[PDB]
Amino acid sequence: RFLKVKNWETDVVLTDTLHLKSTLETGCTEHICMGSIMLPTKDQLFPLAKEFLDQYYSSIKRFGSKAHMDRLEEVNKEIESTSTYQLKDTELIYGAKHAWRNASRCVGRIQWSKLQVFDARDCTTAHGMFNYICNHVKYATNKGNLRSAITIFPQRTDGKHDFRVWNSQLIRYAGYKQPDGSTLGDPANVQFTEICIQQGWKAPRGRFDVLPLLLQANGNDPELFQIPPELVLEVPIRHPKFDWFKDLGLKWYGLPAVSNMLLEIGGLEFSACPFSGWYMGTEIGVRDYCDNSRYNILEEVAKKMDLDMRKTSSLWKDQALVEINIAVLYSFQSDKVTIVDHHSATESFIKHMENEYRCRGGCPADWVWIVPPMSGSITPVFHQEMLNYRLTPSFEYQPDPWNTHVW
Amino acid sequence: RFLKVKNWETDVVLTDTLHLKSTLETGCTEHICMGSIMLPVRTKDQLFPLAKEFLDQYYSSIKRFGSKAHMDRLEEVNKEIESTSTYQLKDTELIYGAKHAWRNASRCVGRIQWSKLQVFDARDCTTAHGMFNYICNHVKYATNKGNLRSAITIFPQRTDGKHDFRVWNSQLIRYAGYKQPDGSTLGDPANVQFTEICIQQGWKAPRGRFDVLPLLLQANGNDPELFQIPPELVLEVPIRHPKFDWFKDLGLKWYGLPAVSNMLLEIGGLEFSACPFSGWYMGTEIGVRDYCDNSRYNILEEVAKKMDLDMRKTSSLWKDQALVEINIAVLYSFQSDKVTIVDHHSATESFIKHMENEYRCRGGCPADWVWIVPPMSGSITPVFHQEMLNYRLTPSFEYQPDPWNTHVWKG
Ligand code: HEM
Ligand code: HEM
Ligand SMILES: Cc1cc(N)nc(CCc2cc(F)cc(CCCN(C)C)c2F)c1
Ligand SMILES: Cc1cc(N)nc(CCc2cc(F)cc(CCCN(C)C)c2F)c1
Ligand SMILES: C[C@H](O)[C@H](O)[C@H]1CNc2nc(N)[nH]c(=O)c2N1
Ligand SMILES: C[C@H](O)[C@H](O)[C@H]1CNc2nc(N)[nH]c(=O)c2N1
Ligand SMILES: [Zn+2]
Repeated sequence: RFLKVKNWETDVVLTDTLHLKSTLETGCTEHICMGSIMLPTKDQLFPLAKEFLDQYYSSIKRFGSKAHMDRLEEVNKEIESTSTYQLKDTELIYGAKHAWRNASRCVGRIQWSKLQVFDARDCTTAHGMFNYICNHVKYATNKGNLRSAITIFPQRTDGKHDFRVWNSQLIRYAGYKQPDGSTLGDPANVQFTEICIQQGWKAPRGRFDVLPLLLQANGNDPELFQIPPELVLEVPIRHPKFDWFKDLGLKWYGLPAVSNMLLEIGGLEFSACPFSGWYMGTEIGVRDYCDNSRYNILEEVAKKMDLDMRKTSSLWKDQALVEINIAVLYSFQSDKVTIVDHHSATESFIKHMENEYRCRGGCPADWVWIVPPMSGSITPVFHQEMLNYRLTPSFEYQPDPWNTHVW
Repeated sequence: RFLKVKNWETDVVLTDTLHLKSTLETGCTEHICMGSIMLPVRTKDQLFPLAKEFLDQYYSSIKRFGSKAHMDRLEEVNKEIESTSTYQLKDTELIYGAKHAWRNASRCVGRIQWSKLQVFDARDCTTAHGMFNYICNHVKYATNKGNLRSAITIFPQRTDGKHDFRVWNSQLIRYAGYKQPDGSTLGDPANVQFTEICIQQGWKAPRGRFDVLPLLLQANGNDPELFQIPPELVLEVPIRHPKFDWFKDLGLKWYGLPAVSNMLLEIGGLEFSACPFSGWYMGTEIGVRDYCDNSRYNILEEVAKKMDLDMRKTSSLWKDQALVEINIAVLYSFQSDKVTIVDHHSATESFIKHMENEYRCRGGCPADWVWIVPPMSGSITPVFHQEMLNYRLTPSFEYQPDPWNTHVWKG
């Protein structure tokens, strides 16, 4: 019940007791582990508020204080009358930073306490939403010296008045299918690129066309807005050694900014809460460029390197994969845009685990997602046992709006 | 109840009913996932239900469920248990059991081969010397001059856990590891503890970097005894690189036959505590883990040096670069010497095909994603994108504690 996790590269053992404050469910049982499955009212709301407020006031060392019981009473009262309640700004910031702290799949959480929270709960319209998101983007980008941020739009009420950003990220390239066969641009975004045109977008039909924002306020029809190009920092991808690399015409955007998740604090649901930080190198080079259901450029890069592509045992895919990722990091670093390589980030996370066990009693972690998609075992997280459990406040997935909107 | 797994690269979706025939626990609960944790004397009482479950399965596979042969075998096993407190497996049942234990190994990516296992019944064995002979014939047969064949040799089952057969080596063939007084390690750092045991048991250690360890064999619960595998039976491959002539000068070699010998085979409630098994290598087992783990030979540095790489900042990905060439070299050497080996792209693709076939003909295929995904280039292999259900079927291979921690010494 006071569990241990071993690191097998160093024999360091940590005792996890934070897990006993777990709440939500894992999807697993004693008969079946689902650790690799991608996606498993007034009476319920007050215990949720209490749990949150109790830990908020513990963190500020006012557990069982006048201000504690008074806030408990105050929120209790507001729930009894309004059937919801509003977070004090301080609680909003704590709840947001801790939803990140608890993101068991995020390798970048050593930064968790430095999150910039932008309270957009006064927002009423998609134009307003657009204004906030432009401000988010410019602040986060910071001329390439990226800064973590989240912008929190009004909380759900009756599910009919939801605020949603329909894009999965604030900044993504469009996906166009071809009359002759495959796909131009980003295949992952092909359907969304439809719903943009199919909602009135005029596509440049290029390969790296920044998608427009599709913002939904108070449950209304969503609206298209183009992010000012001067706010969208991009890096052209070149190699420090192969001058033919530039001719592939590759570039990526500097700001990863997840916009389609749901943030839960003390029972309240924030359906629009775009958050952002900075890329780990492999997200772009391994996944964005080389996944088969993505830009899948491996075949062409290896040809340009004149590698024996006839048998898998030459490991030509592996060789190319390493070059592509050397180039991504090389390009971001050259243009002074923040980026972290997977060796540095996983090492940082080990340090961060150390600290969370030491000052919090544990750190929920999803090995299937922490371990980078290349060179796994030469990173320290590979040999690190992790315990996965759902703490709250949290980010959670939510249905794609086009399936849901009472249109 | 039915359960669905999806492949996020191809949208193929599969329906698992086989998890319904699941027994032993996972370690997980609805509130904790232990999916990445490495490690998650039996009476007449619980034994016959375990036997009956196994015999039921066995007779279903041969399409004789409820037959007179089936019913008489149950009755015979039942009476043998109450009479003798255990029972013996027929040859046919032992073969089925071992094949299905492999088939059920949810961490094994090589399971497409599961039905082709060569089973060696060593249940008539009684002494360590007899164990040595059986193991020598396993190594000769499985090796096959480089054209490797999968095999398992099954020694007598446990009785009161005071008379266990155990192979004390973790693998039949493994290199020695020596801790030096200066703190560095000569040879394989994984094998230092076992090497000391051998040295203390009387092994004359050549104290080289690639010394094949002696077999340390325990029969019927007696003290273990040392034996040297004849060197002409140990097939080895010198590691060279197809473009880098300096690679041969690193002096590296590896043995050809991976043969796991410290696990426990469970069949119908019987426990076979010595059951060495062997197949052939995936290239990354040697090139990524054996050479490049920090707690192993750790040749990344010296390969990086000789390649002349920017070793100053990790964001040059010099480690990744060196790792790929080392794995190119392992595959190249083994193919050049016509020793069976599989690269990780080939093996993951085969597993996916195996896995789908298992869903269609069996209703599922338990799989441990954490272990199935290769330790390099994970996402460019198809298992990365494969959702997988993990659960425990029997027959099974289980871990067991190292015998030197439990054995009671005679003298
Ligand atoms: C600052 C540097 C950051 C780095 C390097 C980083 C890195 C990563 C990586 C590699 C993943 C795996 C997802 C994938 O591969 O598609 C991930 C997931 C995630 N990140 Fe972080 N991230 C950072 C910042 C943030 C911030 C600021 C937040 C929120 C405040 C956040 C929340 C999450 C969540 C919730 C997930 C997992 C969502 C899920 O369950 O799918 N991250 N991150
Ligand atoms: C024939 C080709 C085979 C290949 C390519 C192969 C490959 C692998 C690999 C790469 C692992 C991961 C273990 C690690 O990386 O440390 C593994 C695990 C395993 N393999 Fe296979 N294997 C093969 C044959 C066999 C055979 C013949 C058996 C038994 C009859 C077997 C039983 C197992 C078991 C029980 C595990 C579980 C390991 C554990 O839980 O620690 N394998 N295999
Ligand atoms: C803030 C941030 C930092 C970073 N460095 N990187 C990312 C992108 C990784 C990511 C984070 C996340 F929270 C959700 C998704 C959606 C994918 C879910 N799966 C179904 C594919 C993501 F891609 C986000
Ligand atoms: C039959 C076989 C084929 C293959 N191609 N490769 C191997 C070696 C991989 C392996 C398989 C196994 F069943 C147990 C261990 C010991 C590791 C135990 N850990 C807990 C430290 C292994 F290394 C075995
Ligand atoms: C902590 C973690 O479970 C441990 O390092 C595991 C991870 N996955 C693995 N996968 C394989 N194939 N082999 C291993 O030794 C391991 N080790
Ligand atoms: C099937 C499996 O769950 C799926 O491929 C997961 C595996 N691990 C991952 N890890 C990261 N970081 N990102 C991902 O999208 C995934 N996908
Ligand atoms: Zn689990």
